[PDB]
Order: sequence, then C-alpha cells, then structure tokens
Amino acid sequence: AMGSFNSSINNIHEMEIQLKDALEKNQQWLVYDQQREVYVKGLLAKIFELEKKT
Amino acid sequence: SFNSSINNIHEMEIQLKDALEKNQQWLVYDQQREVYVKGLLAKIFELEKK
Amino acid sequence: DLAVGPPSLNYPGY
Repeated sequence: AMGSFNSSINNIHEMEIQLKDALEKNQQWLVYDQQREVYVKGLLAKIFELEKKT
Repeated sequence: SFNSSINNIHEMEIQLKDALEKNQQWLVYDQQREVYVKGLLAKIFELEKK
Repeated sequence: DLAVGPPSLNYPGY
C-alpha cells in the first residue's frame, strides 16, 4: 500500500537517529575506558609497591 | 539515482547493526573491567593489612 | 532511542 510506503520511510529517519546516537556512544565509551585505564595502571603500580613491602 | 540511494540505506543499516553490536560489546566488557577493578582494590586491601 | 553509553566521561564519577 501507499500507507505502508510512507511508514517505512519514517523508520529510515529513526535509523539515522539510531546510527548517530550509537556512534557517539561507542565514541564516549572510548574516553570513559581510557580514563579507567589511567586508574587501573595506578592501582597496579600501587599493588607493585605494596609487594615490595613483603 | 534512487537505486544509488537505496544502496546507501542498506549500508546505513549495516553500520547500525555494527554500531549496536559494538555497543553491546562495550557493555559486557565494561562490567568485566568493573569486576576487575574491585579485585585490584580487594587485593590492595589484603596487602595493606600486612 | 535505545543504545547505551558510559556513566560519565571521567573516572569513576562513583
């Protein structure tokens, strides 16, 4: 139908929105995880000093 | 041409299925890393009692 | 509008 055609066009609008939002989120996971790695490397260096005291 | 535009929409769908598969991988990976960080702290705790 | 992002951009944000 011509109504099913019109509806199917609107999803394709949502799809773009979904791509855009998911794209900027995997992109934010990078910054977040890069920061956690700073913390982890800190803890590891800290554990390594507590092991010299053993 | 329209057939050129429909091809892009097909590509857009491929990219979304990808951006969503990776977003899930980020989630599961995140939970594992958080469990890991707690382990490191738990080990720091045990080492400090000495 | 459903796909997940990180709790923050800084760590931890607790």
